[PDB]
Amino acid sequence: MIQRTPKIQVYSRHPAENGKSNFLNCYVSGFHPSDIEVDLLKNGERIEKVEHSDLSFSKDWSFYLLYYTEFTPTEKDEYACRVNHVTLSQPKIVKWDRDM
Amino acid sequence: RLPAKAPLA
Amino acid sequence: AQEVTQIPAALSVPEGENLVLNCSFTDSAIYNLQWFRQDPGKGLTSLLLIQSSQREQTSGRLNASLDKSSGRSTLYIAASQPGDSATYLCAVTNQAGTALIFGKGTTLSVSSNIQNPDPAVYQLRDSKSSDKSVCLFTDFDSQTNVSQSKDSDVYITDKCVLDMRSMDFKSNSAVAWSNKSDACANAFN
Amino acid sequence: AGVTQTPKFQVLKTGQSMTLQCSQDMNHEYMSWYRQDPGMGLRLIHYSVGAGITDQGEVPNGYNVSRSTTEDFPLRLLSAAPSQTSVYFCASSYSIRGSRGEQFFGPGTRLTVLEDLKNVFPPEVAVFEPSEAEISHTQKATLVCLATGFYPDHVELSWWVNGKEVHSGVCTDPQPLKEQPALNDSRYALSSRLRVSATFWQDPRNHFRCQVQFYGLSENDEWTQDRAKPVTQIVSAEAWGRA
Amino acid sequence: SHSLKYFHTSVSRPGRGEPRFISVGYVDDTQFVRFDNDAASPRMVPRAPWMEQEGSEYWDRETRSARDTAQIFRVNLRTLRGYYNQSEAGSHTLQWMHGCELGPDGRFLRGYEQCAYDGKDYLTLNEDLRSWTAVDTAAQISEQKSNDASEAEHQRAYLEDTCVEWLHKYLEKGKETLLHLEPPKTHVTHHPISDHEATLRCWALGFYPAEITLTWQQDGEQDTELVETRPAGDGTFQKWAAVVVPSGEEQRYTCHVQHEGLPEPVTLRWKP
Repeated sequence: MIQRTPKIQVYSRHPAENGKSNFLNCYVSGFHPSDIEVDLLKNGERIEKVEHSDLSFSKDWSFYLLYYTEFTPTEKDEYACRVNHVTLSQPKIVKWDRDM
Repeated sequence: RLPAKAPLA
Repeated sequence: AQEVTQIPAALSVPEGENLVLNCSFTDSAIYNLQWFRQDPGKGLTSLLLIQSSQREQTSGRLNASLDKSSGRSTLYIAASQPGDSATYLCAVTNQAGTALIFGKGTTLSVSSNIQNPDPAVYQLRDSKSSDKSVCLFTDFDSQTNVSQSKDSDVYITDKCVLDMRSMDFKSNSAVAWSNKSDACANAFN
Repeated sequence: AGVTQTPKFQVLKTGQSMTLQCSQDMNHEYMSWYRQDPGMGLRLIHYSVGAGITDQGEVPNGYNVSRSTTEDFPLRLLSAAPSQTSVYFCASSYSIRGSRGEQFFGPGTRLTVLEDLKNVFPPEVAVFEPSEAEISHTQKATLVCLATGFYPDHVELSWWVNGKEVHSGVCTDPQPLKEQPALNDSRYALSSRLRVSATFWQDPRNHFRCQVQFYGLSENDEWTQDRAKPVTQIVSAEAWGRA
Repeated sequence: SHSLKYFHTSVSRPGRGEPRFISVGYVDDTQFVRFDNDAASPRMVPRAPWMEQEGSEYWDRETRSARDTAQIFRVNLRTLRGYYNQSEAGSHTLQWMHGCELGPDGRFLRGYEQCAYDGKDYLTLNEDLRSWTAVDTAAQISEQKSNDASEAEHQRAYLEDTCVEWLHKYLEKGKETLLHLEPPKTHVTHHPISDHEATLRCWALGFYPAEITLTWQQDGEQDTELVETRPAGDGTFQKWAAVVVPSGEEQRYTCHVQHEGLPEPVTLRWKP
């Protein structure tokens, strides 16, 4: 059976400006099978108002999902994406870097 | 528009 | 959904004649078309199955053709026999290809040839006395239509043909009766 | 065995629940339920593409099915209604899409739903002996049977010569007549002919019986009318031959 | 060069009832519909603003087609567990991708269908759309069954006619979004990773469609980290290409961006 680990990108819709409203995106791609836990975190705390795209897949059959929430980035606040998948021994947490 | 028919494997 | 039309709804033909039962379907994306025979009070039995890939199937005096483009099947019945008399039902696969959709059926009556018609009305007494009687119209031509009474008090049946195998004899008959005391002579027409 | 269906005939009071049984032992993945009505052909109620998988047909309302096994496809009438008076056919096939597309049908279930079972009556049966005018003119003897006052239209007529069912020299009316064509719950009449040689009818060793099997109320159906319960039963009339 | 594509996923969950089934429709790189059997009454619903105009006729039909696919794919999952001699306890994935493309002329260019079992090519509709083809030997019985049923014919008629017909209809509805080329807003950022090396990251932001080529070159004469193209979440896409260069030598490197919405390729160089 094919088991592919998710590639996790955490990024803003628009260039990040502290205090200006934005969208925090977590894009999980290149994963198989489809079963995947994805949570957006503010300061280690799971965000509730979190929407996710409809499960689709690429030419190589690997799945992709966008998890997004409305957010106002600040100097002090830390945003991350927590992803659990069969291929991962433990939940994988990716911090939001403004420069990636 | 979806196809009416899905292939039976 | 898939919709099946059978033309005509009823057919009455003299035995020995060729005849066509027709089946048209609105959605031509079908896997199979199937023709069924259904005798009174019986289930359906499959006569012919035509795959979308095939153009015709033959079974004795039955030939069924399939034209996907025009979206229809013709069931050709050669040299029709009274034994062909039945309800003929056409089915094609639904759009999903998961079950069969049926038309309303064509009821075929292949009328028996009455060699020497001898039309006569007779009166029959109830075996268990009572002075109850019925009127029998018999030995008339297969092309003779039986008139409905239209009276509430007088009853008249449709014709049926019976086969006396032993005497190689066939004969039509219709029955008439009433619960009055006021005649067979002029009962049928 | 092909496709099995029970029961052959059933009367229901409006609001009663009922399971129409269907089995096949051909291991078919594809099973379906149709209702046949005069001039309406077969209309798909529910279909199954495998065990535990069922879906709605053209006319699914009023009915439930279950496909627990490959063998069984029970049809459930949750609350019987007069409009569900029909003949219900169960069907199976190895394949819907492939070359193995032959569809096998069960013998069918005649269902009648009535407001009152009050209108339910068994047939009265009379045999009418041949005309002497017929015997002399044709040298043949037509026996007429007449079943009268039965409701609903739940009868099988058969002729029995010397205790053996005849299948030739016979024809029954294709449709029963309504005794009161005006009345919507009108009781029915049915006639049948047995034609033999004058010789055969003139033999007093020959015994002629018209048999009408009526399918009415079962043991379970409640009945408190000042009248014998109109159960499923045979009613017959007899006649011996003579000069 | 437009396309109408659907991506179907069926996932068995033994003990927990019916398999999970999801369909998603795309016109080019824009999702416009979806179906998810995870709901009380699961239906096809609009997933693009320009798709809300459609009537109950469309949604009832698409719901019916989606439910029929889910039912068939539930059967297919049983059949495939059987073929591979797998336990009834395990979860297994069936994927079905189908799409029709238009040429420059706006006529049918080509159609394609594949299904995959557990992420692997299983059965492919040939180029001619006349027959299905087993990829590995395990799909051979599916090829025999599909050809016996002439499955290819029904899929061909779909891809050549109704797929092309409705692509033209979708392209019309919300031509505002679908036919508009959004060029990439491009810049280069500099990220010292060590004393001796820095990352040059070439950005393409807020572009449509998704197709884009980011390449790094060196003056006189390169190895590139190419991140998966990602949605911005507004229908536009983001991508970056990164190259590790010796610290102080960043200005020797050029990024080259090719996009439909650019009249000619764009060249960027990092400026301190």
